[PDB]
Amino acid sequence: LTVSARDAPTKISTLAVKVHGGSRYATKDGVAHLLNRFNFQNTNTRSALKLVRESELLGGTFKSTLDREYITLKATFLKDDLPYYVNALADVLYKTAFKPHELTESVLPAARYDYAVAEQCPVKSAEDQLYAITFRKGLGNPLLYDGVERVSLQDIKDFADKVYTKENLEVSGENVVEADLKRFVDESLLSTLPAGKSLVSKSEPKFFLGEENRVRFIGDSVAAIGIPVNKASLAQYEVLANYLTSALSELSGLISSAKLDKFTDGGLFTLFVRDQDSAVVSSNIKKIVADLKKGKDLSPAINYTKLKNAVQNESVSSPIELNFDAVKDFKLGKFNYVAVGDVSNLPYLDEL
Amino acid sequence: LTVSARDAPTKISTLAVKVHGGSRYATKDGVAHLLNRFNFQNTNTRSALKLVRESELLGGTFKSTLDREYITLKATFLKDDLPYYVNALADVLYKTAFKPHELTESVLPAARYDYAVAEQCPVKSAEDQLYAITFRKGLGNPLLYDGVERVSLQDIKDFADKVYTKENLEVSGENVVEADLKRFVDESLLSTLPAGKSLVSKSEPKFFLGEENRVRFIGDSVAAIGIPVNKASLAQYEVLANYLTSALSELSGLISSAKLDKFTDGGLFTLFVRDQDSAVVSSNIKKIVADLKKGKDLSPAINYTKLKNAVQNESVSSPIELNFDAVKDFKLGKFNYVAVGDVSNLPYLDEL
Amino acid sequence: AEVTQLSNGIVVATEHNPSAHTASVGVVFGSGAANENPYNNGVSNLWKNIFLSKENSAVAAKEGLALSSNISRDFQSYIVSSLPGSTDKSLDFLNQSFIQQKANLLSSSNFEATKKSVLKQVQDFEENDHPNRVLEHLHSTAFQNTPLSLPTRGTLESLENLVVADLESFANNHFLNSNAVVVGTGNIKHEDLVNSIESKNLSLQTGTKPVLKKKAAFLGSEVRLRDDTLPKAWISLAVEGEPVNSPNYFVAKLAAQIFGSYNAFEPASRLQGIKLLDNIQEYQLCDNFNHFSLSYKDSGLWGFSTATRNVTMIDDLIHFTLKQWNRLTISVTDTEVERAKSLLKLQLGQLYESGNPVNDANLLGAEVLIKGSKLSLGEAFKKIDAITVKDVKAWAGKRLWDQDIAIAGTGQIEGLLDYMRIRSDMSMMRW
Amino acid sequence: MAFRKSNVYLSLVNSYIIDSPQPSSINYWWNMGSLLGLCLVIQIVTGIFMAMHYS
Amino acid sequence: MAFRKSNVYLSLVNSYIIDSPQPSSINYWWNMGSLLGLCLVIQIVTGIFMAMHYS
Amino acid sequence: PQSFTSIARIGDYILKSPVLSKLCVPVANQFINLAGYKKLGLKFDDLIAEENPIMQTALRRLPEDESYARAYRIIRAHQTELTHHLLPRNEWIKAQEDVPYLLPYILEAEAAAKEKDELDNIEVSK
Ligand code: HEM
Ligand code: HEM
Ligand code: HEM
Ligand SMILES: COc1c(O)c(C)c(C/C=C(/C)CC/C=C(\C)CC/C=C(\C)CC/C=C(\C)CC/C=C(\C)CCC=C(C)C)c(O)c1OC
Ligand SMILES: COc1c(O)c(C)c(C/C=C(\C)CC/C=C(\C)CC/C=C(\C)CC/C=C(\C)CC/C=C(\C)CCC=C(C)C)c(O)c1OC
Repeated sequence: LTVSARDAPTKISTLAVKVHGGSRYATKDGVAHLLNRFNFQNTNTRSALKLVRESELLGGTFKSTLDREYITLKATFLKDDLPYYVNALADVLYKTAFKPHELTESVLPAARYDYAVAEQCPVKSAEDQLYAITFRKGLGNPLLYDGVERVSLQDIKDFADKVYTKENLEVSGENVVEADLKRFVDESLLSTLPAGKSLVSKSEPKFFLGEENRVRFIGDSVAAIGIPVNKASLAQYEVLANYLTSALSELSGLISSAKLDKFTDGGLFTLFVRDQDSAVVSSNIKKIVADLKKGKDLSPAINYTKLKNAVQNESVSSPIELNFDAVKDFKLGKFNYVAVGDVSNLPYLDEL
Repeated sequence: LTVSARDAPTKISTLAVKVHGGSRYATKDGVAHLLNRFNFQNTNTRSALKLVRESELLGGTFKSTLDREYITLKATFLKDDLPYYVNALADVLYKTAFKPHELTESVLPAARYDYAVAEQCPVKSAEDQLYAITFRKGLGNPLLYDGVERVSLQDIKDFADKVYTKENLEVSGENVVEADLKRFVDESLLSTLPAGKSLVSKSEPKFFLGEENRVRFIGDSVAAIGIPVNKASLAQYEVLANYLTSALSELSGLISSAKLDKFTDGGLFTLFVRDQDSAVVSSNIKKIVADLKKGKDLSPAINYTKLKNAVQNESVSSPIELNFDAVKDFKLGKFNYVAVGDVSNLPYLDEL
Repeated sequence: AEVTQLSNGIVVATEHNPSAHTASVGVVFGSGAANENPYNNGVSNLWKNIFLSKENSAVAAKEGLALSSNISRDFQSYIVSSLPGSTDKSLDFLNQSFIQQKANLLSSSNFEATKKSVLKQVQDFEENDHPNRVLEHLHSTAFQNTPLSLPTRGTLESLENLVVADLESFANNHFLNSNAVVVGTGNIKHEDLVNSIESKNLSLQTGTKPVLKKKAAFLGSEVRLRDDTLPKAWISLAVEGEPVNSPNYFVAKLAAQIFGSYNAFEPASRLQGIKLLDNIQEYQLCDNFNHFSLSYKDSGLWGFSTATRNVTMIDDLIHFTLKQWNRLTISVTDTEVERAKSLLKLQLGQLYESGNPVNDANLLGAEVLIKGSKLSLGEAFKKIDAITVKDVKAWAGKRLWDQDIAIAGTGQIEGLLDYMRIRSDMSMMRW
Repeated sequence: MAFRKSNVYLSLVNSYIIDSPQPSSINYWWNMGSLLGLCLVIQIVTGIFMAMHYS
Repeated sequence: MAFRKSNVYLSLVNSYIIDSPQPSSINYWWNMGSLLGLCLVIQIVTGIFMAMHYS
Repeated sequence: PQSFTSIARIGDYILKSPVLSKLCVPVANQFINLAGYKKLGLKFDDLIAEENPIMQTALRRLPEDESYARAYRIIRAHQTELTHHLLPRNEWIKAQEDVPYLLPYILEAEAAAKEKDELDNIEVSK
């Protein structure tokens, strides 16, 4: 039960509760996605309709977001309604109703919409396979629910009993007095939660190199590569991503996107090439791979990547501390590869 | 233009025209499927409606079939109507109309139904995946048309002109006087076809070993393995297929299907395990590959294989003669692997 | 908090924030898309992409600077962002690359490449972005033959004729000291910024901007871009709204908050305290709608935008939404006004009090080019709290009750009725 | 939906004289049908009131 | 489609008399509506033939 | 058109009163036997009129096994009445089987609709 806050003379406040209950801890496929879409339904003391109508007259909103590591409950409100929104979030983690007709009428139709939206994007598909072939059963779990594995109402109740524990969540706030937040976090239903255990494992996950996968798709062709990164080489791949999508590189015109997703135990580097014509996708990916094998000098991009990292970290409260002062060179070694689209006209791994 | 037939005292005759124009010769994905569905449409001298009405009053039927090697046009009729069906088949290969309205009204909707009924069977999805990862381009080409690659009316016209040549087809008949068939073929429109070139190559197809693939699917789970086979080992894997499915093997109750597909230059061995429970599929495939790695004695199955071979070669007019007499033992080496279904609960290749 | 100084013609305004981790400086000009003509439409779009060109932005990356630029109807801005303590280089970059030396940027093979890329940016906007291209045609039809009707991105037909000599004409007429405000947001002090500007020359041109002959005037009209191959229908509908410098600026904004936004696929969006929702939910009439209130120098627009797949019941959607607008004149309740007050204060506090110094620079620079100062967030809250029910009814009876409207649409809009059937819904015969 | 479309009796009125889709090119010769409807009403009403005094 | 369902006039007869879905357990009290329509026809036909001789 | 919340409120007060329970419950048992719906193989909860939104919500949330059984009892009653007979005595519904299976779903749907009406007519003080 960690509580921290930052103060400021402003009008709006923000409260967040982060739970180590993302897709990488799911016991069944998509069970974490389903728990995300049940977070602000009826509780045992207040209805979903009553909460929406009451907070509108006070000036606040609610949201819940899912990724591969976290489930986040967030509230944005006016600075003087702090105690009201502490208890609203405490009741969600404590006494959610979990009714059989809420899943059939509200939760399942909402999950189908999310899955159908992400399925229409070939870049989201290629990123999912890159996570699947690099890490198989850890970070490689599917993010969204698609019905391939059956998940029942008791499964969602069981999953919530495991991740909603006092040792597995942190409380953060922006433009909030920290002494007042600590008082309200106590004398609340958060202090009466079960004291389970932290699900975080410190050891580096198992990864696999040299894999490949192909998916047929109607639309835009996409070629992507992925590289697992350890904890001591996160800064080197942070500079490379910014350099490859900046005016300092000649390959930035051939690259659609490039990023480094950071975890507390490592990361994954992703690079995507997307075009409507499969002849351009095949030609661009070959030039990028050959050029990266020769080697690149990343020293000119160190100052640029220091400012870009500051932009992203302003919103975040617990970013990874990086140095960037010792990044000198880079040479591509082994990587994974995924091709999505008109695969019959896209290259294989042995041809790159 | 090779013509051959066998006579018999029988009231029904059959005539087949085999063209080396299967999916392994297709210039575009599904272009051979669209030409197969375009076969018995309007020609330049006769309509599709007129052909059906006139043939029904004479007692005959038509059919067109597609596989990875051939496109076959078949006519079953009463014995005395032979000269009518020689010209009818010759007109299809010579003067098909290829009207733009016939593609949107009859040919495209028919191809959509064939694709819809094959995407629901996990065994057919797994077999196509095994062909793709073993041979990449050629025998690994997709069988049916799904619209991933745009195929136009001019592409179907161009493909037909390439495959419908005098040197690329063989004519055979059952319960047909051979002397009479040659005279009718000689004075038909078949003799005026272009003399192109044979599309069959005399070399061996390049293959790959140790590959893997996983596909998510809602329904039954399937696990499969695939072994490329050269010309000298064709008889050894024919005994292995019949030994595993028959009652001579303890593994027969765990194997859903097993077969060897034979070509002129080689073949492919396939084995399938399918069940609605993922745990059953996982345990069965592990036990199968561990038993085959130790070895088998395929001697007690030679006589059984000889009978089964003669059963399926009864209809085929050009069966390659295999020996089966010098088959002693088997030992599993390297193979390809595909998993379809609940892939988050199925084994990986390195665990087999 | 906002501090504004004057210096020989240019205006310096800052919004200091010590907790920020990034400072931002730039220049905002008080001329935009409403200052062009139907033959040079798209000049301000070319100047934006020339500033963000590959060669210009490569020089900025070496020092560790990032560039941004925005084009609107009234203002355009050019911003340089950097870490605190690097503000001296950002001012230097702006001086010698955009203010005093435009010849290297306007070279051949750099103008010809930028023009190639922008011609592609507007080709796919015109055939892929449907909701944002009917809101642009709404401006085109409601302000036709007046400066407030030209699209901000330009026109494809108009952009094929622009040459390099047209870009120098526009720069000479508008990039002037009397039309510019120098802004600084984030972690940067007012004293430091003004001292740096005077330590250098940092002077724009001397002339004054040309004045426009005719002002913007609203006209009730409609334009129909029917396309039966698209799967949806997109419709925008509005009346004449309020200018920026008006006493009814916050009353019109609060009126749009009463009806708000809607998402059919969000469980929490279906529980909002809006009386319109119970009419459009029994039969699914739309997928989403939003109510806006756009203000400019001369006029404004007030209305809503919709997208629906229920193409056979478009008339029901329009009939029910306009009948709820009528209640703003006759029977709006006290609970509806109190709820809209709370949601407007939250929405304003999320736009001016975000964490992006680039967003703040555009907002602060545009409000000074119009009224010479910036109204604080504390004072605006006092003005919103003072609104009463009698204020809403007076404003709605003047702007909404039995007034002319503007309509734009595309997609499957056969079920959208004629102008006179829709205009009849702006009043009730029972009252 | 609107009450004019959901009601059993109003929906027959709406479908015939309110929301009926008409071509935009029909001239004044297409006005004689509505006139014949007014003629029939005139003849019935005057005949009934005259029939109260007729033998 | 059958002619009794595609025709403009026969569709009304079919939807009210021929193919109307009825509950299977309605007793003989549900036969009074059809009797009331026979009474109305009897009154109108006899009244018109008597009106040819009335002053 | 009396709400089931009103019926339950009045009914409970009778059952928790020892004096009223001994004088009213015996009358109600004889009232039910004389009604005679059990002789057609029906429970009381099958007789509630369903052409309103409240009862259409409750019938939607009923589990499948209960929903299939209810459809059989209703069809059987229509055919038995068609013949002007009763069911054989061993097929009659017993008293211990006549349980209010649909009542909890009706009360839950009624409480939600009442809270929606009290929030649409809300008035904020101060
Ligand atoms: C009391 C007698 C009649 C009434 C009330 C009546 C009513 C109508 C009405 C309202 C229309 C549509 C409006 C219009 O077209 O002007 C119409 C159309 C029509 N009527 Fe009549 N009508 C009558 C007699 C007749 C007669 C005697 C004929 C032919 C011998 C006829 C044939 C037609 C035709 C063919 C149309 C459609 C024409 C078109 O739309 O192009 N009607 N009628
Ligand atoms: C389409 C409807 C009708 C038509 C075309 C029609 C036509 C006529 C005509 C041409 C006359 C001769 C009048 C004269 O020459 O002075 C007449 C007379 C008369 N009609 Fe009609 N009629 C109609 C409807 C009715 C109805 C419905 C009634 C009674 C309910 C009625 C009652 C009479 C009477 C009482 C007379 C007596 C003669 C007179 O009053 O002039 N009519 N009718
Ligand atoms: C000439 C006068 C009438 C005629 C021709 C007529 C005709 C009919 C017919 C054919 C039916 C359906 C079949 C049936 O239930 O028997 C019906 C049902 C009905 N009628 Fe009438 N009716 C007349 C008068 C009335 C009156 C005066 C009332 C009430 C004051 C009434 C109320 C009803 C009701 C409530 C039903 C539906 C009953 C049910 O189906 O459970 N009708 N009528
Ligand atoms: C413009 O749109 C229209 C349109 O609006 C109309 C009406 C029509 C006409 C359509 C029709 C079907 C005609 C409608 C009329 C009839 C079918 C016949 C009319 C019937 C009558 C007039 C009978 C009414 C009679 C009386 C009320 C008797 C009067 C006697 C009284 C009141 C006695 C006094 C009472 C006492 C107690 C002493 C159109 O064709 C048309 O174009 C599409
Ligand atoms: C669908 O369920 C129903 C049902 O709903 C109803 C109402 C009935 C009962 C009744 C009907 C269907 C009929 C309804 C009655 C009317 C609409 C009354 C209308 C009046 C008539 C049909 C009679 C009209 C008669 C004449 C005009 C004849 C007058 C005589 C003449 C012209 C002879 C003079 C000739 C010369 C040459 C001088 C059913 O039987 C029935 O089950 C099938």
